[PDB]
Amino acid sequence: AGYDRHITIFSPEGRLYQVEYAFKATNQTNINSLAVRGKDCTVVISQKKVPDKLLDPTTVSYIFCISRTIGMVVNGPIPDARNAALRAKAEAAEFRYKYGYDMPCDVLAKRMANLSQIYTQRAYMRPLGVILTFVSVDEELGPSIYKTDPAGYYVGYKATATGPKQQEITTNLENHFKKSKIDHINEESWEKVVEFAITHMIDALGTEFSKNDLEVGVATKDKFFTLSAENIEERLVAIAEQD
Amino acid sequence: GTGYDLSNSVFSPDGRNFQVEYAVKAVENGTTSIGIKCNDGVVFAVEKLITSKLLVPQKNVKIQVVDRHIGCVYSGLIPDGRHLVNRGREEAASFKKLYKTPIPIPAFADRLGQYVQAHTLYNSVRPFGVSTIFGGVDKNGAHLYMLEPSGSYWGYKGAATGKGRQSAKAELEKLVDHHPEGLSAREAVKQAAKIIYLAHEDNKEKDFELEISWCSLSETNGLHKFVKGDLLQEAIDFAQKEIN
Amino acid sequence: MDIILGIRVQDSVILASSKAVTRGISVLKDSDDKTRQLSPHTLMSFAGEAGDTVQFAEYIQANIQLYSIREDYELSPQAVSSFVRQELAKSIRSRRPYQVNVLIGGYDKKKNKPELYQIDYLGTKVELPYGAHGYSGFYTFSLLDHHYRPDMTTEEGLDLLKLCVQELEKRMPMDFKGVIVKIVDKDGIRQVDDFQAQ
Amino acid sequence: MTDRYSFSLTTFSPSGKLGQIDYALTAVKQGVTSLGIKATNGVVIATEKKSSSPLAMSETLSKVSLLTPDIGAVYSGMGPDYRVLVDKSRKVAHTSYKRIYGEYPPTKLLVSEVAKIMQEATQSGGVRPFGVSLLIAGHDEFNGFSLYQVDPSGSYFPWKATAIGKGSVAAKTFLEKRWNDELELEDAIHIALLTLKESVEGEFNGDTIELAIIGDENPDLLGYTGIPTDKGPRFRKLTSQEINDRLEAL
Amino acid sequence: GYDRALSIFSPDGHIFQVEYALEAVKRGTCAVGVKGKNCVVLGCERRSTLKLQDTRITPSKVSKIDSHVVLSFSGLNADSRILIEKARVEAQSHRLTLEDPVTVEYLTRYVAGVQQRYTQSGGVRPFGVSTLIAGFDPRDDEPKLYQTEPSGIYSSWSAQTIGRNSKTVREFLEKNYDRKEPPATVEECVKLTVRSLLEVVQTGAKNIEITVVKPDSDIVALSSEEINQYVTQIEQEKQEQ
Amino acid sequence: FRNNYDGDTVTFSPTGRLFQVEYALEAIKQGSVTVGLRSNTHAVLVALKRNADELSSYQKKIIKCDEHMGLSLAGLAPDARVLSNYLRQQCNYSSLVFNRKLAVERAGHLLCDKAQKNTQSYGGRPYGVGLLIIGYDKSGAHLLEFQPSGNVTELYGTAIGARSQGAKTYLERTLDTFIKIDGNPDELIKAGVEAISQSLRDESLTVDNLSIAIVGKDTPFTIYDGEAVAKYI
Amino acid sequence: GSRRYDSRTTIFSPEGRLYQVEYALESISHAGTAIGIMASDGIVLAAERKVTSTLLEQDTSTEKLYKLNDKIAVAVAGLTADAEILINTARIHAQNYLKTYNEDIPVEILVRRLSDIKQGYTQHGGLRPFGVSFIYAGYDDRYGYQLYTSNPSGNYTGWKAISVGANTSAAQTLLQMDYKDDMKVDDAIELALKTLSKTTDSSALTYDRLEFATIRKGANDGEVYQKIFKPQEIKDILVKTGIT
Amino acid sequence: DRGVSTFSPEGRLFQVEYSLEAIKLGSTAIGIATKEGVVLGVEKRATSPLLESDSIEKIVEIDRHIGCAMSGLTADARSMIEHARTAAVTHNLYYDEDINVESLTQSVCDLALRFGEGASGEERLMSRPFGVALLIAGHDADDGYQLFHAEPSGTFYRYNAKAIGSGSEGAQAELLNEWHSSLTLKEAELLVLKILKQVMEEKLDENNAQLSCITKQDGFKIYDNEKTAELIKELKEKEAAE
Amino acid sequence: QFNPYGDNGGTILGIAGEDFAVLAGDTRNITDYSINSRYEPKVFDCGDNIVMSANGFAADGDALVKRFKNSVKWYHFDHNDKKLSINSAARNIQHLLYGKRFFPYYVHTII
Repeated sequence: AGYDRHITIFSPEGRLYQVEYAFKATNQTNINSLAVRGKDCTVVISQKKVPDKLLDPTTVSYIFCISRTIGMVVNGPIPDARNAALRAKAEAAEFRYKYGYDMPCDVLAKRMANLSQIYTQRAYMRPLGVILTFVSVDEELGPSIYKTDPAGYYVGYKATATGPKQQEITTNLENHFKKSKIDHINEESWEKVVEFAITHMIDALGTEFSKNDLEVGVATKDKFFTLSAENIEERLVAIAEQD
Repeated sequence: GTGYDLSNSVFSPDGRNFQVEYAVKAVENGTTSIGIKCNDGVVFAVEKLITSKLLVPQKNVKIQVVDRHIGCVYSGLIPDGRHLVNRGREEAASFKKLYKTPIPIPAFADRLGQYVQAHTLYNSVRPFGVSTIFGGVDKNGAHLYMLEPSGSYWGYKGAATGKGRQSAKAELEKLVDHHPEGLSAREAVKQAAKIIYLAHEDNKEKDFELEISWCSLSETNGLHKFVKGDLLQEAIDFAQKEIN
Repeated sequence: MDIILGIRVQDSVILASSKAVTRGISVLKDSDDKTRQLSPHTLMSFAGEAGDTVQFAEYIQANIQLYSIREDYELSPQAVSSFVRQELAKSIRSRRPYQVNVLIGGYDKKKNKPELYQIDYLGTKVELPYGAHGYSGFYTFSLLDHHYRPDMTTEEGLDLLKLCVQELEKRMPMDFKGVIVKIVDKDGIRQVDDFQAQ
Repeated sequence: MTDRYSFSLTTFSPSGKLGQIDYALTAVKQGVTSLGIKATNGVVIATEKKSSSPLAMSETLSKVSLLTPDIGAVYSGMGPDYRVLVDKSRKVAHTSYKRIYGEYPPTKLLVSEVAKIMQEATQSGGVRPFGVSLLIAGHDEFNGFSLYQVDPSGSYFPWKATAIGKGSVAAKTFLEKRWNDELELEDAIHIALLTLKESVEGEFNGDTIELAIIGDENPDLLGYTGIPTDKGPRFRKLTSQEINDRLEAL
Repeated sequence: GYDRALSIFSPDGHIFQVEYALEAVKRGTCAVGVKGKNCVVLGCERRSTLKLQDTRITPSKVSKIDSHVVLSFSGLNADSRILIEKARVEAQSHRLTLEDPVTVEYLTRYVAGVQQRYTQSGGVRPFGVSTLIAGFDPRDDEPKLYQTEPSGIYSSWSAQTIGRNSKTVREFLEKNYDRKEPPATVEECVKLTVRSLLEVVQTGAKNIEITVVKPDSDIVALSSEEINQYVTQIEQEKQEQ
Repeated sequence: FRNNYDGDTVTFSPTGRLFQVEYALEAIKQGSVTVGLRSNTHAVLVALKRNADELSSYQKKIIKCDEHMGLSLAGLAPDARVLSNYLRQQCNYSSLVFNRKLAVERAGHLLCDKAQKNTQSYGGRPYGVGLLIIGYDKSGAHLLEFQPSGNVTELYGTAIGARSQGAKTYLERTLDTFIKIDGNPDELIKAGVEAISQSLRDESLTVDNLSIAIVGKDTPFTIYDGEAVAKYI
Repeated sequence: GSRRYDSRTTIFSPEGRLYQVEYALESISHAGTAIGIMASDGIVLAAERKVTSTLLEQDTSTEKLYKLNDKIAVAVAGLTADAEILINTARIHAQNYLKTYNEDIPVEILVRRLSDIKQGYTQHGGLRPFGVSFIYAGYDDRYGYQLYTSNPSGNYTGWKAISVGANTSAAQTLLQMDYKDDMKVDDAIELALKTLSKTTDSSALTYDRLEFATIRKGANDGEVYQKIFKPQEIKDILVKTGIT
Repeated sequence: DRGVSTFSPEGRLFQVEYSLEAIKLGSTAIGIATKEGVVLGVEKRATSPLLESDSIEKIVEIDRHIGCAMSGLTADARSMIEHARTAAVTHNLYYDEDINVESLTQSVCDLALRFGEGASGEERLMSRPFGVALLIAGHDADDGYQLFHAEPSGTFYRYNAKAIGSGSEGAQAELLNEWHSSLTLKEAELLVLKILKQVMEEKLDENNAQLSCITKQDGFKIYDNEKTAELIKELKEKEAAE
Repeated sequence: QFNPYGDNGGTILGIAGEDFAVLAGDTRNITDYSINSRYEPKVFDCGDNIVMSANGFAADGDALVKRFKNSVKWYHFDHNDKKLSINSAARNIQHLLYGKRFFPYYVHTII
């Protein structure tokens, strides 16, 4: 009876506690990330925290290059995140082979969401404690942000945020868009979109960042790439000469 | 309610996997082992408790090689350690067979990572009772890694696990600050012999045997080899000396 | 091949089957009964490949006896022939097909009429007044086409068969060592022990 | 590894209830209201697009799905479960019908397929029932227009009109008052909008409501010309604008 | 896929699922079998929880396995069918390969093995059935009566009963059956069988069915009258005292 | 506590223990004592065979795995049979495929690995037997101690089973002595019987109660029982 | 492991009863009542539709009466979805028989097979049983008109009249009270409606809450005909029999 | 619940120990090995006077040189006997010789621990251990006459004499004092008959008890009732003799 | 097409004496008209006082002998070091050979 809390079957209230507790695990890393769409690019910002001095900072990341055009940032423990990344990469590569064209960001998102739905319905599989944010500049849809969770749910966003202080980032972004009246950052260069992204990250969290406190991924026509400490520093300086 | 810690792949109300956490306990109860990344390679060393005079000296080797360029050492349930290396070896052979080139350390790490992470997905298996320090040299440098029972792993400058991990980490952190330019393979060996002698205090009751191995582009040609004879004694002394 | 003949008269079905079993250069047996009773009112005769022949016959016999016990009822001759046709139709597309041809002669106690079915190893089934497998039809059909009458008595049927066997013994190159004859009617199956000179 | 859950997760309780099915139904009750109304020359299905955040792009999430060119579905309960059910329904319509007979399945049969899939999650080993209720509306030459409801147990029933989810009780009552066997499609659409308004808390427009119909053939939505017998799909999702136009005559 | 061990040992050395399988047998309608000097009779009782049945088509309690062997049982009806079918199949197989019908002991040993197997195979529960198998070995005139139970144990009896109140009717048979002089007649054997059932059936002319098995596949079931006649002659044996 | 975490081998206790494995180890302690020790030229196995009744035999505790290898068991006999059989196959494979005698150290690795699998998977159970493996290969004499946990250790000598601690302390004392008994088997065995008698209590090793096995330089693993061990009592 | 969550759907109670079968029957006892009555010239099947609405489409509805063959039909009491699974396989077994023997399947053969399927879910597989009970009405040339019943346990029996579902105790007593061997189809039709009329847990017994069917051998033909009454046809027979 | 192959905290397998309990409830079986052959006797223990005692088969032939007696859940022994007979015949087909009694026993014991719900070691498809113990007796050129006790634990011990079943502890104590290396076959027969008489609830006679033996010369034979009845009479006389 | 068989020549002779027996064979191994070796033993001591030779296609002959020797080894393991009698070895070899009845060891063997 009390096992309706150990495996994924309904509770008398029609709930799935394991999926709920999986959502809880997504915040275990205490990291926040946000993504925004530019005029022709998609940017993703994510806090980077390297506590141990014995760690090689270069190997600590939660952003992944899924395919030449798709990037994915994960909110949740690293092992489940890497499990998700490997699967997504294999899926993206297979799709290209079978259908002759690059897997679209939203399709890969639906596919990963469906796999998640399965862990939600089959008892022997546990949900992954992660939230996946996919980004790219789709050849048909333009800049795109699609996010999936342990419930198998997924949807597209104008912008989005994930993590412990998700709500604050979200309202901040909501406000900016109620003001701008448009669904994207009307900037021609991705560098400025990255700057916007970081600027609002700061405002919302009320914190300052050094070049080693952030992690950035950018998606443009035919390519998704992550920024280096120095590329970021150049970003932080620019925003500094405005405040 | 309770009972969330009785089955392996179950999320507790706070989002944890207690069985993995209990596995960690098995690790902390184990012998101490470490790894130090140098300017062109990596060094591995471990504590071998001498249960009695009956144990043939130098015989029960713990450090293991994977392929010809990777070194692996672990703390916890030894048999789980061997199991993981066997997989690592198949994973490496399969990589070389298809791609010809021996497996890059980062790639090798994810292979071990995915496999261990896999043992936290079902209740039909138990998580691995060991933390593993491994690494080597490849196309672009040396790499040091440590993998936890959760499947979590990262690249390290220095790393340690087991009974005296704190002493070790303390010692390792010192070296990091005092050597921003990079330690050398020769130096890392001695430094390693010491960190282990020091970290042995958290088990000072039993006598032990030191074991070291290394993989250096200049000292071993990028191949993993064990430290033996003179070079070994030399590091033993360097340690016995600084332990007083 | 062997001789397998069947004739359906007014109230019975008669099956005549050669007694010889030849293997290469020698006739090994001259009293072989190429028949199996499937049920009290259903008889099946057969010819074909050396081992397949009996193995198939007995396999069918086993299945029908099992059906009889389970249902405590006797399947109609038509039902039995359909079961047999399907077995052979599966066999023809299997790894090693049963090379067996059969005649099913049965008395339908519900319709109160005799029935004769001819089925080859491909699963080709047909219902006839009289039939045969192999070369037998080539020598005997002209005789049956001529003398056959739906109201014939069992006795007239036996005389017509005798005529067929005599034609077979005159024109056929092989010595099939005579035939064993069996009658199937409302009272079951019985063997005409006296045809060696009837 | 290896799924070792080869025993049922849904079983009978001493009272004769199948707990997991009941609970699944409970999940459906918490779901957003959705409904369907059958007219004499069409069928309409609608639901509310409960955007989970203003940053989310509601269009990128269709609760009303086309299954065959003459059949559509909507639901209440767990969206993820519905999404996979739609993928499976679209596929079975092909593998179990179109690839056999060269024509799309009639509404009742596809509903029967969907229902079977759901029934199996009620008995097969190691699974939980689907936490959704669907409303399938379609049209086929020999059965005309139809509307069906499929529950977590796999049971389904035909309706003249009905609603599921949150305010189904109220909505059903409101539909019984306005329904008659002479409603034209436009009348049904109008009635649908009125029924849906009582279930919506906030904004009620063509961007917060999703609505589709099974009506006449849309030769303009076919994509090609040249085959007299191919006249176009009967399923058509209404546009945000088409909805607003009708909301002014509310 | 499902292979859970449902029949296992408990601390005291018992297999509860096999034990409970017997409880299902105690709940079933009573069955009895008595062997004469030249025949074996099998009697069963007919429940009455509901009456309005079609006796023509409703499955009878005694089943023919082959033309010379029959099987009756007490317990779950659904379960018995499985064993009956397997026994019938085995009977034909034996004839096909050995060219001889099964002996009663062989057929019994087969059914018993199937039952035993279901007590130590994963994913399956034991049969909630006990059987009485009777008949005559091919070309033999010596009557045969065997009994099998859920555990797979079996043995031959001069007379035996199973099912509810079989405790009662067994006693009757124990103090009414002489191995020295077994019912030398089909008639006096059928009588002893009806007498034993009346000890528990409580007046049930339509609640008692008999089946007589004689050598050479001579098997026949009595009709209500034929039996009702035996009942009548028996009630007088009492009153005439 | 314990009761909630010892229902199977796939469950860690809150402190990181594996009770089923530990319980298996307990089967070894309950087993009769057996001793193993080696010099630089030979390796010896001395095992105390236990009997059920005085009408029963004294169960064999030593199995030969190849001409150059063999072992002694303490615990569930059946498990020893399964494990030695596996060892026999591995020795065999090495010979047939590589024309190479299996290294004692390699055998130890194989046993560890085979046992480990039965401690991380649902449905199985750990092996409930301890093993002492002796052999003479391309690196001389060898003695190995195998535990169901999968832990295998190379030693100069040791003992497992009930009261094994007696013989063990004795050998840990006699070390410097016996390790030099090269070229003289009889001495090595005598030293083996002296270590084992240090674990007696109940009775005294008799003729049909003592079992000895030896292997070395020019001696293929052979087992002595009964009369053959008389000259050592 | 998984054992922890296994309900063990196929075990005996200490009393020798099968838990799940018993609980499934309990489930069935809350299902709309279904009645079967066999006459000299035919069989009548009548069932009460559980739960209905003004908006329910009755013309296109069927939840209790299903055609299995052209000579066999069943009345359902229990989970409709479970029923359809069994009905579909039953429809297939009938055709397999027809293709094999070129004769329509005898009614009992089909009933026994379906009951055997049910019995299986009772002894192995670890799955829940089907929450269904059937009343089979059919005709064959060996036993003519036949009426059978099967439930979750896999047991089946033949009847002259019988009911399944809710209030069978009451319904059975009423049937046993007015049934007569020499009845005629029309008499049976009336008896069925009266019986349901007295056991209904609803206010009145209207046509929109009923399904009706008859298997007769239309004198003017010589063959068997199944008739699954239409809404209006039920409404008629309802007024005629004096229930309006 | 709890695995069928779980270890107790004392290092024992629950199902095996519980198995041994069922065997204690079984009918008594005794075996005596001598240099003139081995005797095997059992208690029929019929449950009702209507049960035909000779249909009770608790002593069976494995091969001409091997016989065996059982005690416990006897239905469980059929597949064991079958395996044993196949093993002996198979050995003869492969080697043109008789299988050694110990090898035959070891083979039967190999089935013992093959139970569980998925034990990582092969494919042990058996839900529980056997609930019956066996006494395998026979003769072979290398080790002469032999008596073995095969338990559901997979272990088998060789004995000079052994009793299993309900009266085993008592009967075994008796065998301890009565057995000596020079017993004659006849002495063993009476000795088995006597011990069965002491532990049996019923009064031993030639119908509720059965004897058998195996000798190099005539192999395995089951004594017919008449032969045993006489031996019983002979036992009563020697007992009443003092 | 690939031919799995070859012929290595050679001749062997076995003679049984009243209390002894011999098994001889030349030591020449060939392929067509070439000599592969002038000394390649073809008669082997398989233990238990049994000598054997499988002449014909050498690869098959070696596999067989090797398989039989391994058979003697396990005979000991499985039957308390009992000695494998010459008649038992013969029956054993029959099974080894018949096991490849449909892809035969192309050799004439003598023990």
